[PDB]
Amino acid sequence: LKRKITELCDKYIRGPNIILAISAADTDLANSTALQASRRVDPRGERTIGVITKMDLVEPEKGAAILSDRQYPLKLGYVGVISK
Repeated sequence: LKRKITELCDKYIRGPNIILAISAADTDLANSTALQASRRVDPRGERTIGVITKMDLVEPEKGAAILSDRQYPLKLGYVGVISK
């Protein structure tokens, strides 16, 4: 079931589509599957952009930690935004 869903996701991400990964601020970056699979199919991080969501409930220090990181840099950068 879950394995089947992942299988589709993997197939789709593989080919050179511009992949849009999102990440909740509550979950740690390494922890989230979205960015982890984005790094799985794209090691250079050249064709994937990141969005950090649910960012209203964190310190600005926290935003700086997340919006700008060096642990996992990519072209096109990350974009933090609160949607709701």
